[PDB]
Amino acid sequence: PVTLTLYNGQHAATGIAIAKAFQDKTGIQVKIRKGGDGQLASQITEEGARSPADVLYTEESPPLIRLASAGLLAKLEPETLALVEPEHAGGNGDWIGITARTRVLAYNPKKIDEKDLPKSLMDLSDPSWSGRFGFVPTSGAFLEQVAAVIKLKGQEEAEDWLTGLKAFGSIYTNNVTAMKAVENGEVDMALINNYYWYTLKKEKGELNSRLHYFGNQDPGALVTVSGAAVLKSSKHPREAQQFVAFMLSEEGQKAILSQSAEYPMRKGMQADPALKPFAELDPPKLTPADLGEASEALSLERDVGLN
Ligand SMILES: [Ga+3]
Repeated sequence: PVTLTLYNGQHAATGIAIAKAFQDKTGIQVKIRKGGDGQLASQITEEGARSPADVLYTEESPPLIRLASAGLLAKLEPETLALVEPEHAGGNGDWIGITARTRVLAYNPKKIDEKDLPKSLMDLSDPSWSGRFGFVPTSGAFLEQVAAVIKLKGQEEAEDWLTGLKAFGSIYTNNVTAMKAVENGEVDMALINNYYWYTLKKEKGELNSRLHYFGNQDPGALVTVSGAAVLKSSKHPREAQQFVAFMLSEEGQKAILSQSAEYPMRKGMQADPALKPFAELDPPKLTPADLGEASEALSLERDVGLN
């Protein structure tokens, strides 16, 4: 008669797949509340001591850093923490990375040749790209992207960059509609996460659009980490710890990968063969702890009037 409540900030099918796999292994039923990362973190905070959430699962790490800093997350069992590299878990061991995703530049080669793509994320503030690219200012990974630019280039250059994006980029409500606009030639390129293209490639088969990886430790080659945590207020602490530990088992990782083209955080495990290998992403040397709560980036987005 035990039901775990999962607050799922990850994409809906991914949360459903891991809940199904967990129930199959253990017989424990999982009830899912799906929302946005920050929305669920805010809801947990306001629900206080009587929150029903047992586990929180997010697409990005700033919400988990926020909640860990606020004192709401339970410490994870040391055997769970040993399943990932230390940079992929919270500094106090109260949240853990589950998969990693990466920033990409999706483009339509009928509208722009690969040879003519911007060399760097930083080039998109230049007037020559006016009208030619989309971005998603309300996206959690875009927040992290702004945080990365601040860390790598400084606040002054990051503000000049984001001003250029406001002047010259086209705003999309989410990564899915931005990807669709590229696929349909409504915009030449867009800044999104990598897994959206693989979802399209499965639904549709033969795509117009292609992915460009900035590589070269460019700010635009940022890798971000989707993570999980047990809530201190959980009435099922053993089962909640079992759930997070199961997410990082080979079976849980495969369950999550069956719905999202992301990189496993379980050490020693490879991704789907269709993915560009993690070793070749050449991402900037930024961890979740470096981006933190992304407070400077939210302050900048608010300053510029984008989110
Ligand atoms: Ga997403």
